[PDB]
Amino acid sequence: EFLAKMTNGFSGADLTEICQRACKLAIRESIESEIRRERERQDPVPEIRRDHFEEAMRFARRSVSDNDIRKYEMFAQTL
Amino acid sequence: NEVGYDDIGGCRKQLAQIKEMVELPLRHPALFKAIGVKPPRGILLYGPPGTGKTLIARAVANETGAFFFLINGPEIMSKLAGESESNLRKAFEEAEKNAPAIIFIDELDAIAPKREKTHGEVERRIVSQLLTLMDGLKQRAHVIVMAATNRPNSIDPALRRFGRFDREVDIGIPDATGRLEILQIHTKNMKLADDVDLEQVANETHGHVGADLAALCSEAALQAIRKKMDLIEVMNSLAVTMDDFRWALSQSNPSALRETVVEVPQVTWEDIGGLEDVKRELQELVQYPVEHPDKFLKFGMTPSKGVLFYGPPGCGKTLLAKAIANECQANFISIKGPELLTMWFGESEANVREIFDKARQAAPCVLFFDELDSIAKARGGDGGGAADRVINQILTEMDGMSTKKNVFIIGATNRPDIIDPAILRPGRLDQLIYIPLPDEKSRVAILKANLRKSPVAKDVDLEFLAKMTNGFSGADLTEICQRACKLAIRESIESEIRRERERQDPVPEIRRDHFEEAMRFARRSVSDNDIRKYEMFAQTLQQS
Amino acid sequence: LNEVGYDDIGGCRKQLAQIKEMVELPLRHPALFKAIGVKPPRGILLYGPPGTGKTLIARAVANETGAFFFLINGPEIMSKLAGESESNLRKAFEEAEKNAPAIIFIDELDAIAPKREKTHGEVERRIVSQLLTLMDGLKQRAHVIVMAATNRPNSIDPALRRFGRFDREVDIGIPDATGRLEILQIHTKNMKLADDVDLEQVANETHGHVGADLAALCSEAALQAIRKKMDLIEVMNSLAVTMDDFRWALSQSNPSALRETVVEVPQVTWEDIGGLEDVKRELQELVQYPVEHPDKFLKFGMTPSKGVLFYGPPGCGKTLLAKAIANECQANFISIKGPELLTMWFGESEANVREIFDKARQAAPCVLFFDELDSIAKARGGGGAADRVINQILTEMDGMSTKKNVFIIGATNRPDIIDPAILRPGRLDQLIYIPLPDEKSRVAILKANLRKSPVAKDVDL
Ligand SMILES: Nc1ncnc2c1ncn2[C@@H]1O[C@H](COP(=O)(O)OP(=O)(O)O)[C@@H](O)[C@H]1O
Ligand SMILES: Nc1ncnc2c1ncn2[C@@H]1O[C@H](COP(=O)(O)OP(=O)(O)O)[C@@H](O)[C@H]1O
Ligand SMILES: Nc1ncnc2c1ncn2[C@@H]1O[C@H](COP(=O)(O)OP(=O)(O)O)[C@@H](O)[C@H]1O
Ligand SMILES: Nc1ncnc2c1ncn2[C@@H]1O[C@H](COP(=O)(O)OP(=O)(O)O)[C@@H](O)[C@H]1O
Ligand code: BEF
Ligand code: BEF
Ligand code: BEF
Ligand code: BEF
Ligand SMILES: [Mg+2]
Ligand SMILES: [Mg+2]
Ligand SMILES: [Mg+2]
Repeated sequence: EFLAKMTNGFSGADLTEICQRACKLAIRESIESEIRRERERQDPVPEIRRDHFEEAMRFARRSVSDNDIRKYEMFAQTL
Repeated sequence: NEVGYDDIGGCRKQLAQIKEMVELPLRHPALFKAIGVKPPRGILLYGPPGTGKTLIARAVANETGAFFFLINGPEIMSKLAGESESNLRKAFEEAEKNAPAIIFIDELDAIAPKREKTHGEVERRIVSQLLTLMDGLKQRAHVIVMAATNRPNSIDPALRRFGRFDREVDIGIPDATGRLEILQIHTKNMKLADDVDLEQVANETHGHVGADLAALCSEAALQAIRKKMDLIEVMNSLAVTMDDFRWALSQSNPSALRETVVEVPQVTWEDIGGLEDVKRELQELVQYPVEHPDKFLKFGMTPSKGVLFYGPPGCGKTLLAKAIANECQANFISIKGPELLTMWFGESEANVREIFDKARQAAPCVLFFDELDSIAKARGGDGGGAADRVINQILTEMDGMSTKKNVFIIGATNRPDIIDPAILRPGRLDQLIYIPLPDEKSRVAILKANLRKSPVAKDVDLEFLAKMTNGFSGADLTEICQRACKLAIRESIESEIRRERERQDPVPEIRRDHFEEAMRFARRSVSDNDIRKYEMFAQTLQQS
Repeated sequence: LNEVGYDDIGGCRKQLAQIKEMVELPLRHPALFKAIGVKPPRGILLYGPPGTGKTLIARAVANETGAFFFLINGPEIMSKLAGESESNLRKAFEEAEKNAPAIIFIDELDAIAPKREKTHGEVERRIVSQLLTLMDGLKQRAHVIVMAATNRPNSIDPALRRFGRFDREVDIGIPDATGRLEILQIHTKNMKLADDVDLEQVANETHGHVGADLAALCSEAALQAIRKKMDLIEVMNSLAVTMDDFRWALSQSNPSALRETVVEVPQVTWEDIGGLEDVKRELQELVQYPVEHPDKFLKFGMTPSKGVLFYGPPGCGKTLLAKAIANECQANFISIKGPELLTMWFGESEANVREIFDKARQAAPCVLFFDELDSIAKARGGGGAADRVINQILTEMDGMSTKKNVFIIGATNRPDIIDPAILRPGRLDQLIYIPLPDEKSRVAILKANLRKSPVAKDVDL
């Protein structure tokens, strides 16, 4: 709910991209932990984390701009 | 050298289907008689070229106890009028009379051109005769007809409907396990070595189709033989090792991509200075999807696939592309901007379709759509009304009614503002990577990498050069180094010619005077206004 | 005595070794292959630019290999009757396999294998399907090797190009200096030429030739030598081709590839240009060092620069320098005016640009001269044909290519219009400025322009 409230101009594609980026960050952390564990030898992160979501929010972006979306409103107004 | 079901691998479901179909009715029709419904009596094998269709056909023919009849597609018709139909009738009647036999037609797309586009009356008559013979009155009893074709689309729907060719077994490309099994099958008959990693070879091999695995094995054997060229007690010790396996693997490319293979210069990640973030992101993006699919499946969402590079000209977009091509574990396809456009109507869309189909077939592949500016304008006095159609084709192919197994799209451009907003939408080109002009550390690294293999005197001050040059770019630094090298070579040539003339290694390393002279007239490549435009475009998106 | 042999092939060692390793060993002694276990390749395809020697290699292999040989001209299997082409092809293959472990050679198979998909007819489709099924299928091969030869292999079916039918596609590329020297030595084995000729030098000057043009040069030199004795035409035993004859033949001859782009050029030497000594020297170094001393560049481990741009007020010596280079430069020259490569058809302009650049790099080392660069490469901002062509030029000039050697010389007098992308270092790095003459430059140009003319001594320059 907080993420949705903060994001205003985003769209479903942007939200899906944020989720995918969070997943990629989680996988990167997991694989780094596993490789370090193996190296020291010779599921640390079972769930996506608030820090991962924070990074995704940090470097997410908006798909379309208000100036661009105005065109659809104008077309609807025309009819 | 008999070939049987033990000589085929990488196709379990399809092989099981064909096996049960060809055995159950033959081994005992009592069960099917008790059930009441007769089993199917027709199958069509379709797939990309060189997947194993003919191998399956010949294995079934040589292993089944029932009589087998073979009919090459372009073999029935003869000079005499009304002879192809007679030949077909004679073949079918002889086969059915002989025994509960099996008919195999190879490349029937040459004899069934859809019955609509064909012009010659012979083709229409033969296809109609085949249809009538397959489906008529009291036609067949205890006979199964096979098929094998590369283009199932160009077949008659009347022939493809149930009762003539009802089931279409898909013999597709294998996976890692399939490639491992195929390699085991091919290498079993030969004494390879005491130290081989077939699992590693299968992992490395990505877009091959079994026939290419056989080609790789043959190339490895040839390299092993040539390793004894000087020697040629040898045949006994002949073997193939990891060395020639790796050599053949490096030289091997999938048969599908033989059409669009172009040599590219060799470059390695150490050749690029700075851009640590971009390098790490590209490496992770191209590695994780094809390295740890289990984690992606467990988390439950497919990862990003597209990436776009936008920045001032002379930052290293093409250099990163070359590095990816040289040091990627996935097949690389290079396509220029307007290479897919032709004057004919719709042939540009046909080329786009076939290139994306090739990429999907050879997946995992990385597509480098260089000059997206040229490829796709924003939208639309149209110039032939084809740019819009091509752009729509690209959009729908990239994100439409498809699974999108594994195909990464990379775009390099320097005018992002003339790109259609749809392309930038997440899910197509979600990753917008910005490559700024190098800073002090980046310039130092770029110069050091550029001068990696060259005789350079110690008096040089790379830090001093980096501090002196502020707005320069990688291209500018490369040009400065090239100027220095040319001045050194000119000095060497003049000294050598003077010394030879006087008679009838003066300079072993480029020197500080050479660098000073070269830098005397260095010029910037990208203007303040252009860099400001790029930064503004970056800001309008970051602020979003 | 005139039969071509393996020694008759020159300028191709790696390709010849690749051909032999799979043509001779299986027929020489297959014991090693049997011991290894895996069968060797049984199909090869020769592809390269026209007139490289692929047909000569095929002829030598046919005339040297002991095993039975069979040949099939491509556009010759077809017959007027219906289905007769497949009958002929099947009979040829059957008799070839029955006779012995023979060799089948198909010449220009691209005329009988039209990709099976883009073709709209039916006879060609049936023929290609027959060929596919005949080479690959049940009862595949009785130890029979197939060969092919096409100048352009792209227009061939991918199924044909797949392993098992045509697996090894040896590329017979353009020769080098040593290859040209070997070709000249091979061709000049039946001439009482002289005791003073140095074929190495002639090979050095000969740059873009592809062997067939070397043969043409030798024939032209022989014709010149025989014509030189027209007055006397004791003569039969005195015939001989001299270094002067070779010089004349070399001066007259031009590479076959650049034949389509041959244009007359006025003869102007360096002395005809007044002043601009620094520009002349810099350009000479730029165009000479990469081709003259590549060893030093390799030692220094850096590729040389390949771009220069001429910009200045009209009437200063830009096109004059271009003419001087086209006349007195060792490398091949290609002159293209600005809008020559533009056509109304959709994409044909890009096709023309790609064709020209491919031809230039293929015939390298050559210097490509662009005139009205501001006209060809407009800034960025009728269907965007200008944008598409500029993008094509940029990408094919600095894309995923080896960029062997093509020097681009730019001439224009409106530099501001040209977009910054072209002027980036690495494409047209050198920005040479040609200003209006000073007093000394004016005196020098006057002297050069009055070099050959009757002028009274009273004239003061
Ligand atoms: N599943 C497989 N297992 C083992 N070898 C295979 C397999 N698929 C293909 N091959 C090898 O590659 C070749 C390609 O299959 P092939 O029967 O020629 O198919 P096609 O009829 O499409 O040309 C086979 O002849 C065989 O040598
Ligand atoms: N980071 C870098 N490190 C080393 N050389 C670089 C770097 N960036 C650019 N260069 C040099 O500048 C050239 C131009 O960069 P490139 O990737 O070709 O960009 P573009 O495709 O926009 O022309 C490169 O080919 C390379 O020679
Ligand atoms: N590598 C070569 N060595 C010697 N002579 C050559 C070579 N390449 C070409 N030639 C000469 O030039 C001719 C043209 O080459 P050729 O084999 O006919 O090629 P193509 O059939 O593609 O035109 C040859 O017949 C031969 O006389
Ligand atoms: N420095 C010069 N030396 C000799 N002739 C010159 C010189 N500058 C100009 N000319 C003469 O004037 C003409 C115009 O110069 P040119 O290089 O052709 O410029 P442009 O191509 O812009 O018209 C030359 O073709 C030549 O006839
Ligand atoms: F290449 Be096969 F005939 F599918
Ligand atoms: F010069 Be690059 F292609 F931006
Ligand atoms: F001109 Be050749 F036949 F390649
Ligand atoms: F007058 Be020139 F062609 F600049
Ligand atoms: Mg087949
Ligand atoms: Mg580029
Ligand atoms: Mg020929």
